[PDB]
Amino acid sequence: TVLATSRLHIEGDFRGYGSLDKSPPGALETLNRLMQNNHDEFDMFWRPDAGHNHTAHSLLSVYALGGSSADLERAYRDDDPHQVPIGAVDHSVVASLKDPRIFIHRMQRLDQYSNYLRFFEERIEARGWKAVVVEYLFSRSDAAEAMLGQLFEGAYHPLIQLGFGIEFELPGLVAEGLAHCAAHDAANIIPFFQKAEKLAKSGSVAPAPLVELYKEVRDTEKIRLAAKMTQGPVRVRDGVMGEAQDDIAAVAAKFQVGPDGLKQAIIETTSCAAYSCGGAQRPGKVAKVDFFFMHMVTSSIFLSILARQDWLETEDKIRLVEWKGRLDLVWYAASSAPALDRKWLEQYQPTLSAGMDWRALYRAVTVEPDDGHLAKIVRSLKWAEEEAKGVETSETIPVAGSGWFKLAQMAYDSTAHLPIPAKWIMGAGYDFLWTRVDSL
Amino acid sequence: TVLATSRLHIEGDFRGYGSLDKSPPGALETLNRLMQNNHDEFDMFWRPDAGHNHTAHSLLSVYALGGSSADLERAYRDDDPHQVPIGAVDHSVVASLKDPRIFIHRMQRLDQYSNYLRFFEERIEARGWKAVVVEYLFSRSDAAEAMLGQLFEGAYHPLIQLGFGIEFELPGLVAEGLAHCAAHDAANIIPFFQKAEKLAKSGSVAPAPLVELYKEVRDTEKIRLAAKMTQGPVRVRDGVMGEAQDDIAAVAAKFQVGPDGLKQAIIETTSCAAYSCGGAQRPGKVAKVDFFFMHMVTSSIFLSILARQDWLETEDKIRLVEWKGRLDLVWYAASSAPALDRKWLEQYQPTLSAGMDWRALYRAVTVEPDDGHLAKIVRSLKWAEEEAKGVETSETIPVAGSGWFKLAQMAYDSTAHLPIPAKWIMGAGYDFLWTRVDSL
Ligand SMILES: [Fe+3]
Ligand SMILES: [Fe+3]
Repeated sequence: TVLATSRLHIEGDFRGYGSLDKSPPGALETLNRLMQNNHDEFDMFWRPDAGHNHTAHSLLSVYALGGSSADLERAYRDDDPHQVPIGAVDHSVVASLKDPRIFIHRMQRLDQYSNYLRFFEERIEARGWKAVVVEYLFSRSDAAEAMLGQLFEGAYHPLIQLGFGIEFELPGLVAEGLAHCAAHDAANIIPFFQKAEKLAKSGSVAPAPLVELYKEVRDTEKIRLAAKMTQGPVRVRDGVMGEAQDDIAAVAAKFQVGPDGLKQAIIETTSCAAYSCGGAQRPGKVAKVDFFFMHMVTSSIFLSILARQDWLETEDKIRLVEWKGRLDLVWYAASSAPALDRKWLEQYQPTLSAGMDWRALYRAVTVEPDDGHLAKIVRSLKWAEEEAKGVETSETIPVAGSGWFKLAQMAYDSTAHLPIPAKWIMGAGYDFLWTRVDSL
Repeated sequence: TVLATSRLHIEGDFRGYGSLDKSPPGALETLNRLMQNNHDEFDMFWRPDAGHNHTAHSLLSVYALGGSSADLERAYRDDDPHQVPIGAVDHSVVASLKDPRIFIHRMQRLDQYSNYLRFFEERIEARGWKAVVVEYLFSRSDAAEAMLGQLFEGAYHPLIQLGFGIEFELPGLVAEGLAHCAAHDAANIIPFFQKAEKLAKSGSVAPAPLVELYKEVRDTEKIRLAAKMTQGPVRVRDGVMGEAQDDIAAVAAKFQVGPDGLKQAIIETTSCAAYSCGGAQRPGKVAKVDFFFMHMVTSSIFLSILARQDWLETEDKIRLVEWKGRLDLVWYAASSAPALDRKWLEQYQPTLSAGMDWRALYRAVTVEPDDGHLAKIVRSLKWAEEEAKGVETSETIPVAGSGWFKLAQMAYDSTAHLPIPAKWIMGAGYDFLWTRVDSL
């Protein structure tokens, strides 16, 4: 049967966190048609590693930046490579997924995306999307505890997918997010999360500022050297988790958020992510932003949005932010824990984006051929400026004030007018990748 | 200890199977400098899947086709993406590999390439390359039986690497091929080879022509549908082998070469591979050659070269051709066992290569931006024409005579002037991939 949940219809004036100009007339009709087409026709995964379908991210991010119909059609066409036929649904499997032991058994298999999508659309039709998200992520059932680790997989793509669904209150996009979460292949991060949380809750680990834990990752050779450059998309599974899981779990346990610390922890994790992006530069080289660090920033807006949900308990919001900052240490390790310095972003002189304000940068981004990452990082940074309003740089907050926009300018300047493979550096700590980057 | 084996130096006038025009003066000096740089500086593997370094293949194929110094420099620059720093050697690991248990225990790990390379350069320094190849591939030890399955891994890359070292009698390149063979990640093909051979030698399985075995693979839904499109580089491991290993082993067991049948089996396996490339076209679509089928043809020249080695028993040459023809069914299944028809190559009208002969096509290939696959497929097809001279098309030989050059023209026409990702179709049996191909 046709589910009401399957129809993705955005209506009303809500146009995204970090929005400035409203999209001109016609854009919402185009967004609705393309979002529905993508929902119905395309899989979540188009290849076995780094294969996340970004179509919904690119569309909603371009809409939030005030893009027109033509800018949404551009976003959609730029992500043609991400768009492959959705897998056939087995309705027998969908019925069996209501059994939580079968639900757990079938997780972490990419080919199950469409089965979990039909399952979550059916559950959301019956119970409403808020009730289903609480049940399957926050209820502390065996299934929800697995799902919560899965939510951070693949450099935060399930958190992003679910985040957009929550942000726009789109029940069928919430279903995509939960199905993405269930089906994502495992990087062996669940035991890292369990180990670090068990140490953090023991009473025996003193909390430390996140910026000091990045330094501990770089300064601990066994963690720093765990990932290998040519492990590429499996640096986390085969390197950081395979060689140094216990070691990095002991570092991550020191990131602890007190019951009044939610807003400050979102600012701290977002600031340290931005610091990684801006600060991992090399003398004599043009500015480049690390692909993985960019994901630490693009995902950060969804922590701010989750933090504002009235159907979610403060203790769950705090747990999300703790796990996110802990996994940011893992992605930092996976880029070979590059030296960070605040001077790079402080001293950066914008090129293509010089003299622009946010409105002008937003408009430049809406037309730039891209898979959605430029629109996502620029929006997360505009939003970070709002979240962190009145917070200045300090020993624990490495980026703030003018730094949020300066990083958005750097991201634009270092990616615009390049083919997608030249845009982002695929691990800033690996000396060899800088031999392929332009000298000043 | 500097080894004599680590020096790669081609001298004399041997310029490769299928060679026509001699390279002009300066080419040999350029080849020797680039071959040595690649041998010394670069790993065999630049990413975890489909990450084979083709530099040696591209240089030696362009040289065989009569390329100039500038054609060799282009081939080398075009394979810059394949060229990443060689892994550090652990000399204590190299000493331990003398123990057959430790040798076997460390196999199938990409990161051990440089450790196996040093090991094989040391063994070849002591015993000569022929004795080391017999010991580690053909001696029937536990290690050699494992190595022999590994030789066909990753669509025949270890076989190609070793084949060029044997072809040019380059001890250091033979070392490259054995080390590639040892280190290559496993696709669970070793048990396929074991199950198919056991059935073939049981006396319970009547032999059948290879063309009927391609047909049986397509006509058996369990085998044809085992691989999924979005499994990409792991279709064999996670699809054909994961779902249908026993089923396809039973089909492959029917390919059986009699004691005088070596030359006919090389022609039959090469003709069926060429038929896959030429024959898997679609109505209303421009011609495109399947990437994996192309490997089934590029590797074929090395079966012919191995067949002419006086140090290798006839039984071992026959065993190579049986295993290769059997794994060709697995690669056909991995591309979703497309319908083949002899009309496409018979009716094909050359476009860019219209009116060229072999010498003009060779010259056109030497200058074409490419990673080495075009040079390799055109050389294999010129050689196939010599191997199969006087053999006409039949019920069991689907491609012959003018078909070899016609397919070479099709490969040039369908790849020239395109960026690398657009050159070859990544699984001709998947209908969806043809929606991205140009209409006639
Ligand atoms: Fe992404
Ligand atoms: Fe290849």
